[PDB]
Amino acid sequence: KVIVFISGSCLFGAISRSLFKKLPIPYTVVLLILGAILGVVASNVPLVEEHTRDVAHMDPHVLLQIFLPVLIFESAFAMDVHTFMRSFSQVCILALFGLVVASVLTAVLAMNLFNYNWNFSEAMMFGAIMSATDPVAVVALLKDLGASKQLGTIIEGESLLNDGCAIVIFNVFMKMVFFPQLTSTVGQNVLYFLQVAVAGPLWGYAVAKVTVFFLSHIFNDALVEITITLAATYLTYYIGDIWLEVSGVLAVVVLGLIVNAEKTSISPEVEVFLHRFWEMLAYLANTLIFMMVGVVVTQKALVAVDKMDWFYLIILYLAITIIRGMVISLFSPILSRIGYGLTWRNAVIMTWGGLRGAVGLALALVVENLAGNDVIGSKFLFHTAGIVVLTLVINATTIQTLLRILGMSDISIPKRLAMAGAVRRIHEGQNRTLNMLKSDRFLADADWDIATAACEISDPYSSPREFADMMEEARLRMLKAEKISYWKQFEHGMLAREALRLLVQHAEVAADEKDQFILVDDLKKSWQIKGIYPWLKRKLEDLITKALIPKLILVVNGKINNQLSLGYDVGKGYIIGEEEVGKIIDRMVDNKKILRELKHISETGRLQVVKELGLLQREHPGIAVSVKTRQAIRTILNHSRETIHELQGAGLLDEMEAHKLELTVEIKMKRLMNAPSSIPPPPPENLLKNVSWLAGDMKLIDFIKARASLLHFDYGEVIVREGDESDGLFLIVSGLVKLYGKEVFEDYLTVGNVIGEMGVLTKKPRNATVTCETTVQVYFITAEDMNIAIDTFTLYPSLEYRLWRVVAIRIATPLIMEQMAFQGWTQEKVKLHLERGYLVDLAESHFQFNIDATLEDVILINGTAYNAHTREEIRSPCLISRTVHKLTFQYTATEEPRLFVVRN
Amino acid sequence: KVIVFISGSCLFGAISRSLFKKLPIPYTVVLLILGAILGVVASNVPLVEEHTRDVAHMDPHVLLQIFLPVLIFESAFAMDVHTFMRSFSQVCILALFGLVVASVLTAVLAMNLFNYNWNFSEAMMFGAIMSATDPVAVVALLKDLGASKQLGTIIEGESLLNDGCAIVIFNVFMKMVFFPQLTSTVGQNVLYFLQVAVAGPLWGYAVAKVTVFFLSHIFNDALVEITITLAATYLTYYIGDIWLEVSGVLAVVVLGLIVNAEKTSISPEVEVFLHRFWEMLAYLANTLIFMMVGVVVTQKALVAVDKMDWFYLIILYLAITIIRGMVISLFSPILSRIGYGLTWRNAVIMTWGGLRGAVGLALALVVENLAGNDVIGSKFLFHTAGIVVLTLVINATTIQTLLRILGMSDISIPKRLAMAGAVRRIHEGQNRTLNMLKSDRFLADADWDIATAACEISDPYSSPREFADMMEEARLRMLKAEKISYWKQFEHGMLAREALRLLVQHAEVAADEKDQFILVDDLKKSWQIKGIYPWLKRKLEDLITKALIPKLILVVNGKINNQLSLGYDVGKGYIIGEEEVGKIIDRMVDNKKILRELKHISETGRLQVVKELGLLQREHPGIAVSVKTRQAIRTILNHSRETIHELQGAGLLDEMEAHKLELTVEIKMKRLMNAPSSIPPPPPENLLKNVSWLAGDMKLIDFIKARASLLHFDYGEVIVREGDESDGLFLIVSGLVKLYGKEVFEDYLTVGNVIGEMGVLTKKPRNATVTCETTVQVYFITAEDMNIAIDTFTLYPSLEYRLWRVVAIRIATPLIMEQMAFQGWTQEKVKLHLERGYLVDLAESHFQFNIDATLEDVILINGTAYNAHTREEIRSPCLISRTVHKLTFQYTATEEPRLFVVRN
Ligand SMILES: C[C@@H]1CC[C@@]2(OC1)O[C@H]1[C@@H](O)[C@H]3[C@@H]4CC[C@H]5C[C@@H](O[C@@H]6O[C@H](CO)[C@H](O[C@@H]7O[C@H](CO)[C@@H](O)[C@H](O[C@@H]8OC[C@@H](O)[C@H](O)[C@H]8O)[C@H]7O[C@@H]7O[C@H](CO)[C@H](O)[C@H](O[C@@H]8O[C@H](CO)[C@@H](O)[C@H](O)[C@H]8O)[C@H]7O)[C@H](O)[C@H]6O)[C@H](O)C[C@]5(C)[C@H]4CC[C@]3(C)[C@H]1[C@@H]2C
Ligand SMILES: Nc1ncnc2c1ncn2[C@@H]1O[C@@H]2COP(=O)(O)O[C@H]2[C@H]1O
Ligand SMILES: Nc1ncnc2c1ncn2[C@@H]1O[C@@H]2COP(=O)(O)O[C@H]2[C@H]1O
Repeated sequence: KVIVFISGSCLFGAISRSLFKKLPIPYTVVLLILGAILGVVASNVPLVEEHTRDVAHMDPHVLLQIFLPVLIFESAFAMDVHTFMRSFSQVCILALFGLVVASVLTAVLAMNLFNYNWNFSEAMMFGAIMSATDPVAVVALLKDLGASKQLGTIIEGESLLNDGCAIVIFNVFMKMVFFPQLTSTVGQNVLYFLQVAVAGPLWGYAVAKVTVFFLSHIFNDALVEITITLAATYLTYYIGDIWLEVSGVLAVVVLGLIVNAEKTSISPEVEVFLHRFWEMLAYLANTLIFMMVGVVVTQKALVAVDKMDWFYLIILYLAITIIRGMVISLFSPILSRIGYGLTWRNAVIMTWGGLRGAVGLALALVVENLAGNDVIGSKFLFHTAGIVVLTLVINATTIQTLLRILGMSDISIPKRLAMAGAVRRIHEGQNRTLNMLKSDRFLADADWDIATAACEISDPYSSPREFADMMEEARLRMLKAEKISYWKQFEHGMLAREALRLLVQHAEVAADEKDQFILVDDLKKSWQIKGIYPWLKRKLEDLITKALIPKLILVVNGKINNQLSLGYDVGKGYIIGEEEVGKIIDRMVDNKKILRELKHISETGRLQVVKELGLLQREHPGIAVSVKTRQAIRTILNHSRETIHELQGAGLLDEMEAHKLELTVEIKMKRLMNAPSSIPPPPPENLLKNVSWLAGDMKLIDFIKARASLLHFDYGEVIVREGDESDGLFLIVSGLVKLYGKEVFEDYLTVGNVIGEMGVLTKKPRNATVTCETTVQVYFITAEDMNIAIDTFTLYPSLEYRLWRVVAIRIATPLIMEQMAFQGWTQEKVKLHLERGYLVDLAESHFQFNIDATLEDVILINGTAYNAHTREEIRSPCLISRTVHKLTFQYTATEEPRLFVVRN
Repeated sequence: KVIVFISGSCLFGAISRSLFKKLPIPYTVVLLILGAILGVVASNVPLVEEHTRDVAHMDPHVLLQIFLPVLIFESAFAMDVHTFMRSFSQVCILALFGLVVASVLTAVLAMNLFNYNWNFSEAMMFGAIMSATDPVAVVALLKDLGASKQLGTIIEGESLLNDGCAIVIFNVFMKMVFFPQLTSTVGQNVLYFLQVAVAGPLWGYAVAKVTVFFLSHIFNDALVEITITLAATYLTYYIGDIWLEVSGVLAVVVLGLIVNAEKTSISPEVEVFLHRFWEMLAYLANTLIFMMVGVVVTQKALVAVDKMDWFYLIILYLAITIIRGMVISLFSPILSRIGYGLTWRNAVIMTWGGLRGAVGLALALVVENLAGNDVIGSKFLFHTAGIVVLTLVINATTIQTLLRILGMSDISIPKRLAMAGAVRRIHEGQNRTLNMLKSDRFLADADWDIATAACEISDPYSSPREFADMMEEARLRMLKAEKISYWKQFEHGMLAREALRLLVQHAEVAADEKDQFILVDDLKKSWQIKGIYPWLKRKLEDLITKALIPKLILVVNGKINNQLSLGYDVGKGYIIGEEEVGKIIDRMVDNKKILRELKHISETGRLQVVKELGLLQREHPGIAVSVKTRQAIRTILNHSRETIHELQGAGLLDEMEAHKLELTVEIKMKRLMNAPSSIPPPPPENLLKNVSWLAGDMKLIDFIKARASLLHFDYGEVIVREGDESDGLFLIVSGLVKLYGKEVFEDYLTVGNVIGEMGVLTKKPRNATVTCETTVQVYFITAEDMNIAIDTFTLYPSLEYRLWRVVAIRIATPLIMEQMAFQGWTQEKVKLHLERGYLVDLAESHFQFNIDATLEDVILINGTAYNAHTREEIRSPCLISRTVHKLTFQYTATEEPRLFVVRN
């Protein structure tokens, strides 16, 4: 029976972990102490052994085959993959250097200390045991303190490589030692080394790729993805183990880091459930193994205790600390030379960053059980248990005190100021809500002292050199204002998460250096296509059965395209940022020279950044249109979600249907996320011109031979000025313009509109000024082209009637929104319901039209009319009231009357 | 080796669920078909048996000990406990009657059909097999259709009791049959029946209570509770099994229904993760066992196949359908008589609601494996496999077609109308957002036809008799009008989930009957304390070591209080509802007599509902104050969460601190759940008068003895009328009043204020009219008591200073909000910063006060003043400008001058 032992183990771990949270020490030593407690009954009363002897002696196979894979997999499952791959090369080379030197320096101290009959193999055993690492406690406490993000992820990163290489070296040397009958030739050894090296990782890569491709074909299902993920993970581990006894751990590590690298094709509930399940398994295993070593070491290491061994325990700690500090200090210059160097504070927290854990204890138990009836294994356990308990119990306190005195974990002034402002905002919000609650007529019998005292909220926190200090304060104000503007810019759905993280990383590293601002060379290389990728691009485009080659090449290009997309929008963000510079920095500033130099560097950055964006869009337009479409879809769907949540909160519908509406918009989200990243070609300009307006006339296709200029106007170029003679005409084909006219009005004209309408109709000069806020492509149309079009209309003036209706809309809408006869009319209503209309020719009516009940809206566009009863001479563009039912018009060649009629 | 079989089972189940989910048939038969597929290779190629013989013959013990508990537990875990206990007695007694009559009517058909050497024991075997039920597919399809919640939950309800009683009867009869050496005396049988009937569930009740009490002591820890809940469930099952081989299933059922009945003391992530985990385990077991039976039945039932057996499988289907329909039809009148009758549509869908599942197949395999080398077990398996495969596949189609033709699952007109209105609201919102986005100067190069084509959204759906029809339409308009008002009224956090569910159930059952409105007798018994509970309350009040008795009695009272709170709460909701009736029903109505009779019946309902609410307040006030405080806490917390979400959306802070803020509001929420349902005593108003206003002066203690009227004024009672002589004075002690005064103003006055100040100070008649909108308790203070107060003022008139400051604020605040010298001043600011003030006696200054820079605010409360330079005769209550620096006052006994001064 083993039920009582494991159940009590779970209960003891639960109570200890829950209780011992106030102190900064990890709870695990309590478990260890509990094991030592069992030691005393492990010497006295037989009832405990007969209930614990079966669990006291697991076969080593179950330990090395079950506990190691799950712990190593969990250590590799909670990673931030993007931050890890930001600096993967540096951390892996530093980790491999550290582990090889820590392994090789153990032999000299082993021979200088013990002077026993211990070969180099025993030294390798000891070095493999002592080099294990555990980052859980330190990363948990630094998240509790919130010092830095890249620090925590690299700290949790290198422990994976340390543990993997340690178990590899241990296991090969262990097969060398305890089974000497095996072949130990150099050729077989290098074959074993290379085999797994090149295979296990690629085997895991292949299985991860095929399982994520299979997972990509699942929509709105709940069970199959978890079932298939668990099955794939186990099958990968089993195949890896049956191939090589060692390679399974590396295979599951690579599988975990790949599957954690994908989040877009899997629903959020799936990975939060998977994270919870795996973390629970790891916690259970950790508690069990720590209590296990605690109970076994007391009964085992009772006879090998010695004072010289205690002195050895004292000196191995100083040895490991000094060698780790020395190696990180001497490879610090190499880290500085590569361009990813860290500060001396980062070095000194690297000095105390080491922490052993469960994996070293596991390897200790398994090497004991392979050792068998010998005092040497008990010696190993005594050393490793002593060193791990002392190193963690003093390491936690030392790092806590070190960050206390050095104070890199202290929060900054801007963030605590913002937190205090938020607290005060919440305070007066609840104050005014309470004041509203006072006036209610149904809650007057309730007291308020307990109500206020139970709902309080508080923050958890609680000379030229003068010119330099004040400009430093000013740059701090500028940087906090810009990053909060960046957050606001991204919260309306207008940016991407990766773009946000890269941009705030750039801002933070720019602000870290003294008197250093945001710079663009980092942005330049962020959008620049460097590395071996252009080399392989040139190779693939030069070399181009056969069917496998081209398809992959396509998505290969897409990868590069994806990169460029990110670059484009991050530059886009900076534009908005510098836009805020133009509208914020003029208020909190107090000095003139500092203000003007900050403005000056602002312009210089702006003019430096506009040009390369212009060239990248001028050579690669499909990327621009694709990311713009992604932008538009993201923002409109985000606002749709916000307004459906508002309508739910408005109480106009129950939440049961809202629970399906959110599913509908969620499947729309995940359809968007798997966007056609393959770049769609921009639509043809002539095709867009044909689509934009109902050009049913074939002479309009013949008008392409009369209207084909493709003229470009750059930023700020005024096209026409008011008062100029109406000679030309323009059709916009690329860009957006702003028109100012005369009260006064401002309009925005996009692609697909005609300009110069009144100058041809009324033969009047220019009256409104148009400006272009970007490079714009336009077609040039002459007055001779207008005459040719008028000839082409012949019996049926299609475009003439269409433009008459259009100009009627542009005249009517301001007076509709201004007059009291139309109040509450929206832009869409006046742009949609007014389209159903036509014109009446006055030649057939002898310039005498009778208004009846069928007519609903009559607007005089041009000409002068007279009332048939009061002889009221009215002129354009006054709106005609419904009182008049008959009008008289004079046939004037200089000003032909124009009227619009709307039927019922 | 068995890895390949189970892995292939997982893959085949996943691919079948992915590929067949479009059709309304369950995927399970597909699995069954795949089992038959294996059958053919199970005859020919030896490579499959050697890969499946180890899994072809599991020991029956592991099946009956593993697969049954997890399946029955999962059937008991996804339940809705409140609707389950709404009609527990009815559903359990009907389930018991149905299962016993299904059992006993199998022997007659067994003897009339087989005519074999089968004892009554074989008949009970068959009846235990065939009576199993499985509601998963039918509840899934009806929840896809969304016909009725109570129907689906009760149909999921009875299957648990059916399966539990079936496995109990099977197991006792199997122990009787295959092990005849056991004792079969009546005494031992009845002892076993008693120890499985009542001794079982109480053990699970005790373990659930102790584990939830243990769980209640942990706040903000997301790991320990999972690893303790799973251990508790496993130990419960193990102890239940070792105590008795049968009762373990009943114990785990009762544990599941208790733990699912608690949600408040456990974080939501815990139960969503636990539901996902357990449901995944049950799905995996179901798939495995169905593939198992599909493989085994082909090789086993190949030799016993016969056509007359096929006729038998035809006739058993008809037998079960006719007996089930007959028994439910003949116990329908008991349901009608008990007050929980169902419609004939409910009866006819109850006829076809039967559906077998995995449990019957499990019992079939285990009875075969106990049978061993015999043809009778293969006979059993052939019958049960054939009947389940025909019944489920044609039952799904028949119920689908039946709901298609009868149309109880057709959605109503109002809800689809509301869905269409919401769709048009979403459409106009996205239209205006698109119009706004068109004007941007950064997205001009983006097309819109794919953009519009990627954001479409649509609904998933697509004479006196005339007087009766139109009043039916009017009452439908009314009922939707109120229920949407009820949803809105809950949405601001002003209700409770249980009260909402009970109220909407009452509204739905009121709307179910034709021309029937909402009633109050149902509401009356909803808040009425009936049953055996008041009888045991009387017994416990009569009867009252010793220490165990009183404490439980206390929480016993608390349970009663809980019920009353809900009653009070639901009553409050109806008041809001009737308020909406006063402001809605007057606009869609078109007829006069229907409108006036609806108003009349509404008012009769109002006058009927106010009186019992008033009494339940008058004998039990502490419940009222407790629920009012709970309401206040709920609404302020909800609005604080909304405004912190808005401030996040305003782009003023990042989400990392928002995580801490939502953690803080969630711990405040669970502290609200920690608020004692035990009723706090109402505060003693005479004792609390010192808290309401400073009563440290002993003359105020004497004034407490001066006036102790405690008079009650009912609803709508005007206390004083304007123009009446100033004879008395009032201090409110319980209630809220509305004061209308003269521009004109409306004020709301609560407990803790003094009225009638101007009638004593200025000796003027009443100018404003006060009304009380409820029953109010007040103290009567005379003008002779005002002369006693004149004696009390003495040298230092502190109470006079306080009331002078109060009336100064009263005069100033509308003047502050109206004058242009104070723009943007809030009520809190003018009520807080103006408190730091005092008065200066003009007698010591000879009625000549000099204004300096120290003074900041000067307001003339009363009297007439004159300027020292311009001789400007100014009078109260005009605000004094800062231009005047000296004033003269005339000593007049009729109107003594009074001014308020504020120091800097
Ligand atoms: C994933 C996470 C991590 C943690 C965890 O999951 C979650 O991991 C899981 C996994 O990792 C599990 C382990 C996997 C490996 C398992 C190996 C298993 O060994 C085998 O277990 C068999 C079970 O039927 C037999 O052994 C019996 O085991 C019972 C349980 O302890 C004893 O109860 C019984 O003995 C009886 O009671 C005790 C004594 O009175 C007598 O021995 C006898 O009356 C034994 O019976 C066996 O048969 C004979 C008697 O009937 C011999 O006595 C023999 O003993 C011999 O000598 C040794 C013992 O002295 C034994 O090792 C050897 O084989 C034998 O020849 C003995 O075993 C068998 O025989 C033995 O091999 C062991 O039981 C449990 C075991 C460790 C598991 C324990 C629980 C775990 C950790 C789980 C744990 C929760
Ligand atoms: N209200 C208006 N809205 C949009 N465009 C206008 C409006 N009024 C005038 N225009 C355009 O501005 C042009 C200015 O010169 P034209 O008169 O040649 O032709 C005019 C029209 O094309
Ligand atoms: N602006 C005000 N706000 C609140 N209460 C007032 C206001 N003006 C007058 N009152 C009260 O209304 C009472 C009406 O009669 P009295 O003049 O006796 O005393 C008066 C005050 O108590």
